[PDB]
Amino acid sequence: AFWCSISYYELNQRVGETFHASQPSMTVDGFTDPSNSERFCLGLLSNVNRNAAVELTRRHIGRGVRLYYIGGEVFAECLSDSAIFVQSPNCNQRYGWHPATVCKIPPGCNLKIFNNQEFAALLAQSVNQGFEAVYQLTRMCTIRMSFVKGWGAEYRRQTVTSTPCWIELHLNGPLQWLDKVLTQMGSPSIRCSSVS
Amino acid sequence: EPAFWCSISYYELNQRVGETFHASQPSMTVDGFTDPSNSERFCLGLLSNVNRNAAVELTRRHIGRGVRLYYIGGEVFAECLSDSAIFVQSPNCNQRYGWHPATVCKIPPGCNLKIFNNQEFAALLAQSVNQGFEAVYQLTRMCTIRMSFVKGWGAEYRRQTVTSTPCWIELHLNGPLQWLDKVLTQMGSPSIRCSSVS
Amino acid sequence: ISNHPAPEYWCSIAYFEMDVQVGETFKVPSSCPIVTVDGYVDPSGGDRFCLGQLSNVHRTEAIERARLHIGKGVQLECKGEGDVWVRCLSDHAVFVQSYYLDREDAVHKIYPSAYIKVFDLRQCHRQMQQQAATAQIGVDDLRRLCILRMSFVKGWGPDYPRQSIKETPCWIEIHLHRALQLLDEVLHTMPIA
Repeated sequence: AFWCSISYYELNQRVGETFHASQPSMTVDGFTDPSNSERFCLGLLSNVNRNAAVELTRRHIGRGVRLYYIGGEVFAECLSDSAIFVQSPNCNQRYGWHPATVCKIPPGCNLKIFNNQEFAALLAQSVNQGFEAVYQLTRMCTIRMSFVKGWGAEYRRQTVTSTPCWIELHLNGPLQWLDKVLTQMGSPSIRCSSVS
Repeated sequence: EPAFWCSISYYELNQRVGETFHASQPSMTVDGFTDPSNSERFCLGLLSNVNRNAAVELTRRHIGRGVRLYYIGGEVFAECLSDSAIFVQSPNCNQRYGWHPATVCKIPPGCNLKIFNNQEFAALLAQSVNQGFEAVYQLTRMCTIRMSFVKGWGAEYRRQTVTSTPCWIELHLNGPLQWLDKVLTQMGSPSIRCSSVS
Repeated sequence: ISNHPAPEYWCSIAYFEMDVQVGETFKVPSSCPIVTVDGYVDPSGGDRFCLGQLSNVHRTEAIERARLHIGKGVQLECKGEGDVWVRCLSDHAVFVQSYYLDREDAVHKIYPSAYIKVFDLRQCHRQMQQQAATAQIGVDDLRRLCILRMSFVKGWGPDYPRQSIKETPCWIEIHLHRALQLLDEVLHTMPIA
């Protein structure tokens, strides 16, 4: 199976094809190996409308980040020689800060970016809130990471779309459980017209 | 006969969102839910769009069970599982009832419609050989069908282009395209040449 | 033991129409030494990459036009571990951008029926270490050496109305996998930046 797919972005532009992770432990780096099920190499992804900044930052992605699925938990280890910022709603809500919290991971460090049981339990209590409350859990199945530059509060790059090189992760397991609950939540109350 | 009888591409206004889906199963659904690994379900609910506005986000909540696409025999049907209508623009379908090829048919909830017919297309492909390369090349538009979720477009609505709707997809019928190819690779080339500077 | 060399694909083709990639990237298996990129419409992949069946909302009247002439298009064949040859099966010309063709600044217009060599792996490989040495110049500069660009019908360069390939109504960018594999190796040897 794939446990997660990864989409790379340069600013607010989507660059390259979506990588599908088949291996429990892989890497997203700035190198160019095209046929490695354990290496999403960003170096080999072109972008005809790529600016100097972007080009400059790509050079510092180096060995990048190592993502890895131990049991029901995901970890991100910064191999690059530059930091990597992580925005994990599942990670943030564990230490409390306003879901949008970006957490810096200095070179040689590593953080637990997602926990299954936690999620599963957040999915359980959401059924009581109604459709809308469950529909929004898809954000909990996503994790965003910037390479070299940071964003949010503390840096004047307030949004991910501002950073030069970032990547979004979709957790398939969490998304599949979410889907099973969602197909049973009924429908919205608030209606929606065909002309407006 | 193709592995995938069609491929489906999702769009949010004039922007391609998510990867192209290739249908292997005779019957499947394009819905707004979140299962990422089901060959019978193209789930739009998990697709993300950094540039997504409120209108799109509002309409994606109404896709629901979506549309069910069927390939029965040599025909294709579209059923509306969503609690909101769906609008389709199928030239193959439209010509059969004689509506300006750019007619958008509304399929209310619970309803369905024969959106494509193979033999019909095949016949149109036959009597086109007689009109030249041009005529045939344009039979690719017959091989594509566009559907919009929740909001209609074209005549009858203010939105006149499918690119104006918040959530829409585009189908490509591989069988039809393949049969077309065979006849194209033989239609010679266009007479009215093309510079290298114009 | 656990991998390399030998790429699964020997190249990747990304179609474009001005500054926008249209359709999804075409990956050619190493088992398919020759690939054809024509303006026809057979969706099935394999050995044929039909640009005539790719949709685009932004597409104009000027491009529908040009696309009409891609015709039998060209062919890309892999000869030696990573050497690529081009053969213009189109009634119209083709404009190729190749460094190997520079050693021999481009818009090397290829003439109908022509069968030319456009890339030499070794020459590429050499040239990489060439850049890695002087550094001891980033990954985006050097990955270019593993890339080929090719416009169908219209041309650009310092002698046409169109200044860059991002202006042609329809073109493609080809990434040579082996050349990139050697480049992944070279990259590990350009000590920190």
